[PDB]
Amino acid sequence: RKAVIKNADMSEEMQQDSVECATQALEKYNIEKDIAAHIKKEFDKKYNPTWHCIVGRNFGSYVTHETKHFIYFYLGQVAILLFKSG
Amino acid sequence: RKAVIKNADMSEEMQQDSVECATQALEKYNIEKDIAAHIKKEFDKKYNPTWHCIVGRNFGSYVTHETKHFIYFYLGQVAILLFKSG
Amino acid sequence: TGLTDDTHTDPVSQVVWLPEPGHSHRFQVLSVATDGKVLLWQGIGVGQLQLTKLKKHPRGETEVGATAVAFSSFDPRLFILGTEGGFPLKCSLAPAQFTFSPHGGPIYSVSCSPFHRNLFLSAGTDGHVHLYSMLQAPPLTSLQLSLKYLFAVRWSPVRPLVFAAASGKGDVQLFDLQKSSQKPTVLIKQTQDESPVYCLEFNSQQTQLLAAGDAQGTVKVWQLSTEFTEQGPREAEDLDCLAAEV
Amino acid sequence: DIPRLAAFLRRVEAMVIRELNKNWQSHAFDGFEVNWTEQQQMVSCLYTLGYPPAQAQGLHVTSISWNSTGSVVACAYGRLDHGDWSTLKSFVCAWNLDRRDLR
Amino acid sequence: IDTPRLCSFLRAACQVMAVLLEEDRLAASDSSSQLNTSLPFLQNRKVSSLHTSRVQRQMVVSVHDLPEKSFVPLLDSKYVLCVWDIWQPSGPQKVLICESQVTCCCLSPLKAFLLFAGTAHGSVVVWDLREDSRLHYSVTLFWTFRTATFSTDGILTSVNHRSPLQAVEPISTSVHKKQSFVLSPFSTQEEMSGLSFHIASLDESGVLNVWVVVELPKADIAGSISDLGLMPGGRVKLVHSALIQLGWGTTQTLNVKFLPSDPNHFIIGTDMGLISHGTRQDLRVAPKLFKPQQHGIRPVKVNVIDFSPFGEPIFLAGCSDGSIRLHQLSSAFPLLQWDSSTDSHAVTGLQWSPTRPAVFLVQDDTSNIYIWDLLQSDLGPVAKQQVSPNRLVAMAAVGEPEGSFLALVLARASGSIDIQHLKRRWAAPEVDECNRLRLLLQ
Amino acid sequence: EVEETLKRLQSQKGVQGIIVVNTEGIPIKSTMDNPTTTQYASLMHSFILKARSTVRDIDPQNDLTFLRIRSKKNEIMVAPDKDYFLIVIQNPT
Amino acid sequence: EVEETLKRLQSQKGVQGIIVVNTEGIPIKSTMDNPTTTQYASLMHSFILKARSTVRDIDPQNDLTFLRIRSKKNEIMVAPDKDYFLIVIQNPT
Amino acid sequence: DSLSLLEVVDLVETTQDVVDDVWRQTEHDHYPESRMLHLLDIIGGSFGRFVQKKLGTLNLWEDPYYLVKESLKAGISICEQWVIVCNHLTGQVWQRYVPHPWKNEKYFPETLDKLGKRLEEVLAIRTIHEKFLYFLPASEEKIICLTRVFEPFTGLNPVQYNPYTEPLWKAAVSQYEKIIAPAEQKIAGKLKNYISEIQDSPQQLLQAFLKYKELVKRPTISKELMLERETLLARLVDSIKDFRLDFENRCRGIPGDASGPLSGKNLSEVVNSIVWVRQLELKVDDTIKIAEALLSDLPGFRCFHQSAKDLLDQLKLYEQEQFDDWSRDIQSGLSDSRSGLCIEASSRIMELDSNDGLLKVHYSDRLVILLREVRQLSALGFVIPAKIQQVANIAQKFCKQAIILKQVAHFYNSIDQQMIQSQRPMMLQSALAFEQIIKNSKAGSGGKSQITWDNPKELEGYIQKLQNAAERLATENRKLRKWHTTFCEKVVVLMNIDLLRQ
Amino acid sequence: MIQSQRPMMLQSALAFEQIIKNSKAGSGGKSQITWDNPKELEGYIQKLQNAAERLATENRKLRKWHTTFCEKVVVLMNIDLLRQ
Repeated sequence: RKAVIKNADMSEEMQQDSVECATQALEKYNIEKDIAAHIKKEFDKKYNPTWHCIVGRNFGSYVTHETKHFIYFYLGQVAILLFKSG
Repeated sequence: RKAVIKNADMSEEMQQDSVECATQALEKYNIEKDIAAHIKKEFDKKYNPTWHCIVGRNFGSYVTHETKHFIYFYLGQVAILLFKSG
Repeated sequence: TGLTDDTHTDPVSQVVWLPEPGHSHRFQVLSVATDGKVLLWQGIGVGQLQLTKLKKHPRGETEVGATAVAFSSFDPRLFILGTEGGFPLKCSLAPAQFTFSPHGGPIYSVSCSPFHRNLFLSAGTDGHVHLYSMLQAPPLTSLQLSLKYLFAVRWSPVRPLVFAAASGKGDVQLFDLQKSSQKPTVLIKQTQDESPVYCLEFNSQQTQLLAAGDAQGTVKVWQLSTEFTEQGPREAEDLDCLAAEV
Repeated sequence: DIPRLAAFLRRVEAMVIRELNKNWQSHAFDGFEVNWTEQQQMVSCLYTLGYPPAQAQGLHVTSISWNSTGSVVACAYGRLDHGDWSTLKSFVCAWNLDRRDLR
Repeated sequence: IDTPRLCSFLRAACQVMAVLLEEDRLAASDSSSQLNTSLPFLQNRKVSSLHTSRVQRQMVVSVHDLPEKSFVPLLDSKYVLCVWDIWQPSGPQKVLICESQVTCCCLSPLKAFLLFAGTAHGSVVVWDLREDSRLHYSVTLFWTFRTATFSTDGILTSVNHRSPLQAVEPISTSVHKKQSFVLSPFSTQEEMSGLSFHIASLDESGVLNVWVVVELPKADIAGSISDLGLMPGGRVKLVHSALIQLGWGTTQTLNVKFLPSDPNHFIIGTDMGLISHGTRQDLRVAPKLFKPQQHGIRPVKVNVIDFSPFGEPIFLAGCSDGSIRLHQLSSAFPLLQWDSSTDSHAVTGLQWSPTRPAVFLVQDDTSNIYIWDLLQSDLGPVAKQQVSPNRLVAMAAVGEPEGSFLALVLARASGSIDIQHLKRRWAAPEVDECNRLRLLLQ
Repeated sequence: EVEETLKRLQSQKGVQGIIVVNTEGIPIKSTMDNPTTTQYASLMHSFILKARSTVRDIDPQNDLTFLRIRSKKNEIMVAPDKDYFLIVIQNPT
Repeated sequence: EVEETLKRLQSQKGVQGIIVVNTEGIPIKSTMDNPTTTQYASLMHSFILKARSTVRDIDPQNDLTFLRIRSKKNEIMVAPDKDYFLIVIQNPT
Repeated sequence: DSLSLLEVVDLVETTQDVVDDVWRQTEHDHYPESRMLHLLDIIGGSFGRFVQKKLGTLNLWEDPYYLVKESLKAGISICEQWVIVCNHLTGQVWQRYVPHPWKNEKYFPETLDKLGKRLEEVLAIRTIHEKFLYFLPASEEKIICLTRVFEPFTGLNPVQYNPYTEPLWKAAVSQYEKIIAPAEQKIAGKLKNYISEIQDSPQQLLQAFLKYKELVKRPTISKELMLERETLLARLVDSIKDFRLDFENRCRGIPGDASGPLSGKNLSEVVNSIVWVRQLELKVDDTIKIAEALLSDLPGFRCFHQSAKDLLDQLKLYEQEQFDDWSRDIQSGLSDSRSGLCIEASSRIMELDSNDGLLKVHYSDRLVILLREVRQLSALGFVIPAKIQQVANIAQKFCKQAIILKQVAHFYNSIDQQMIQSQRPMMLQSALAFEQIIKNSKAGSGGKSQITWDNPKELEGYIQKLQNAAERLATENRKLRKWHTTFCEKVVVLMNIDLLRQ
Repeated sequence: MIQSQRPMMLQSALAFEQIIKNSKAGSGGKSQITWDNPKELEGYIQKLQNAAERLATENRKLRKWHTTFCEKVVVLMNIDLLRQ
């Protein structure tokens, strides 16, 4: 679950929360949808809604985010896309 | 390939267009990122922004959508998630 | 666009793709020279081609032209040339090893062997589909269709060892090796007065899509169910290998 | 750790060498007949008839192919038998067997 | 779920489970007896014979013949074959039924696919063993019977020869199907599909017959003549002659025994006191006869023939005078002309112990079994034991060379069944191999 | 017919329960308690699907023919299906 | 010692190959070709994880004891262990 | 001895030729008879000893008969071929090249002839056995037993055989024929069932006999299959009857069906007739040989052969007649009106008052015709008279320029009548600039007419200049056509749009 | 046959029995065929057997029909009265 951030439009403190939240989610949950849900909910609480989270090993995306609210990173071999829109 | 709709919160006309648009995108592109980009851009133009599209073979997601603007379906072994939010 | 100079003036009979030894995305394009050149190039390389030369007893009555070439999936450097002379020629390009004497009529169609690399097809004016194994070039078997010509053959390495072909009468024959040799199992017909089919091809993405072309500008698709898979058909390979060795 | 790996191999060996042979020739129930698909009927015909309308009136098909990627994409090319050395003779007609390709 | 079209799956799932449960059931130097004598359908029948197996080394078959007294008022065929196992609990596992007297019974050596028997009136029958229980009359208290065969009683032919049979044996010589010839009208493989062994049947006339047919793709009813089941027929036939040297002038046979090593060789014994040798493929290899160091005739009326289940190909036979000979295949004369104890009576049954030492068993008319162990003693019986419940009908020695076991199953004229295990003699094994070689060398 | 065979099977001392799961985890027939019936149907539905994928991944022209999973407590067998399969649990001991 | 027993197993008429999977789906020993070596090791690693979880889910006090997968093409058997399992493939024909 | 059997099969031909040549009247009328015969006798006998040794090393009793059959057949070919060429060529060599006293007489004892027959008997025996082996389930007992019965029989004719006790072998063969017969009888029964099962399909019938012909020709089986062989004969008669009628009704080659369309039709109808008749000849010839091998010359065959052979001969004549006409017309055409300084004359524009410059060049069509003509004759194994080879080599030189000359000529003539379809100066004005480039070269048209004949490189330069202009104009044409379609499509839609609704 | 008691096969069986019964009456002269020349008896039993064989064939054909009718009924009990 080593974290490597590939791209971000996010403050350093929010980047840390992204990794820490995903790290806990991956420790606690085995199922991809449940990992994603954990991460999303933690951001809605602290940074207000509406956040969206994608967690997986094989996907591409094209999305729109609110400025300064985007991160894309890996934990090991699993990619996490976390952003606000709406 | 064969289109199979699993969930939808979307009108019948938009559902068919989502599949048709993804089908054409899948015919034209091999890269999931580029397939997603085609699908997103077409929806912003025809049905107003802001749409988001994720295309892939392995992922879980937890997202929030505007009512009547979400579909999740397969084309063969590739899943496409498309919705509006923001 | 290609060139118009001596590089490739001949009215080439066929174009085929091959994987390039480099990144798998790259596919070299070849043509079958009617004059005795083995021509390969890359995409931008269509101008100023990169490879060129099979001639047995050069500078004389030696004009090695062919009508089709097939390549074995086994190895990029194994293929057969459908020479106009009629005797299939094995070439690895120029080197050559076997002349396959069982088929003597000018060749109009060839096909590489499906898996197991032993059922190599040649067919021409003879009207007879001679299979052979490049390992020794024996006459394996000859389909004895009493028909004017043959114009296409259908193989699918994906499926068990089965055979079909389009003949210059309008019929398309199917053969289940484990049932019959000379007697078509399933046969596809034309309408009462349609002139013969002149081409046959099957979708590489199997999806049971076969296509043939009539004497009109119309291509017809059939959905075929006969060729189901099964455990046991391999026996056909052993039967052919034993026939060859005796 | 070679002797640790060997120890594991011994334990499983004891299980497999016995279990496998007993099962292999168990000659158990052999009536399994599952298809996972409805039985297809006799081979069908005229599934689709693709062609350029006007041009197909005089031309005949000489070269066809399928796109390995877009399995829906069927290609055809007709031409005239004679005069193929001088003029433009024909076109390449493709049609998809894809969504909404009702014509 | 409402449709039978899906209930077929439920049936198949049950069939798998039933077989797996049946497989799961196949679990495990003086008198130590066991009994398996449940009488669910044997209440009045009398034992007539025993036969062991080779695929399941813990299986035994027992023939029973019903008297005129009907324990059940149902139409009850008088001839049944009781199939049960040594290690299973009390209660037969299966039963087969026929119309006329059954004898000359044997099993399939590769797997339990077929069961064979020769009829008293010369016909041949075979039951389908590998068949689920359905379309057979069942009874409460459940127990279900099984009857399914197409006998040679149907389509008339010559293979019957209208002569009572004497013995049958599975002939494991199928080595054909080298290839289906490229030109199908001349492919011989097709007709051999599913054929893994033949069955031989010798009659009193001295005419040997061999054939077998196997076929699975079938339906409830067929256009051709058959039973209303899914079973093969008897279209194949081969016939071999015998008694050329032996033959009023008309002679007959009594017993036949084939060679386990090369089943193409066999010997045949006659009432005139001689045993001939022959084979199937090359009929001039060694057309000699076996004879002891005697003169004249001595029509001892040989009645039991067996084979030593070990490397050296030695046949054994016994006669009504209580004598036994070891007719080594490579010799016209026997190795050891032993006259058994109590020679005043006849040989009633012979067998070789399914054990590492070459222990040999004989049963006589007085129900006194004598045992030899030639690896450790001379020609004198190494052991013997008679029984108070005398009038033995049959025995069979059953064991397996590793888990291992050794047993002996018997039956009495009273209709009872017995079995015990004295596996201490299963093998040394080291001493047995030492003496085995010694006996062969000397 | 099938009901009688199932009863006969259940009577066997080895068998610990039988479940007939029809519509992708929705049973109709069971010889077990409700919590176990529902859980077992779900688990074996997911489990058999994984095995079928594994076989196709090994070779793209072969499917599952049978699947057995064993444990200390009990042993479970399932068979491939078009519409639905059947679940049997037995004690191997 | 163990090398001889593995060869002994390989010599059995049923056995078509043996793979010793050690490092979480990455084998260290094989008697098979390279594509198959990695193919079976990887796929069966994923599967056994599912099978072991399945047992824990159906009953929270039991682990896997054994698994068998059958197919038209071939049959594969695996047993669980403390550190790693072993794959054996047979031809049922 | 250093050469294998598969190679000496060809040496026999080379050696006979070279030895007979050197004996010719070179330095002396004739070399003394001593060596004249002695050397050939050594060479012939040496082949004998050679084959005798090499066949022994095949182990003509062991299991790998596949390779034995190949090498054995070579041994026979060596033996027979040498004898045949000796007996034939000697008759003429001693009359034409060396005035040797012997004329129209042979010399060679023909000991190879007996050796060749010896191997033929072995091959026939082994072949028959292999045929029985295919039917091993039918005659298992006979095949296995007889193998070892016949082994001591074969031992009467060992490897390296010399027929000095030949009667012993004759006895062995007599017993062979009398003892193998049970095998033939059982197989004869099987063959009757297997062939008669064929529902009178001439195709299956022929293959049935063809595949087991070695057995059918056996006296036992031949008689058993007498009815089947006569049935086939009648059908074979029907076959050539149909071929005869099909030939007669098509030989004129008038309708397309009678000729048979081919991709080589672009040369002439000659290619169609050749292929058409080729098929007829092979089919009729094959039927004749099959009937001969199977029927054993019964009245059935007598009638069949008469008709079928006459047809075959007519077919052969048909082909040769068509060829002779082809060859004559090509030689005449070259000698008449093509050898007369054919040149690459410039476009004759003024003759055709339509700008359709007529590039009148004899080579216009002839280049590709000649190339196809020589390809046809070469592939088919015909001699190409020098006259054609000479003009063909000349044609190659012209081809190097005609390929590009036609392009620039066509573009000029085409653009002139395609740009006018749109009337956009974009294309009409620049096309004139292209025409000017053409005219600039045309200023030397009188001399251009003679370049290719002597040195085509100068013309290549002129053409490349015009082609560069053609490429620029072709690009503009493509853009023009693209736009023309684009505007057309949108206008035809707009007129169908109701302003009140859409 | 006796498991369905079809009057057709029952009547054919009666005709078969008539062969036996009429043949028995002939025993006045035929009861010594075997003694003198069994060949007549070989024809006798083959002809009688042939009649039985034909009976067996007809029975299976009627069973085929029987199944056909059964196949229909199981379909019929799956018809929706309110729609079909």
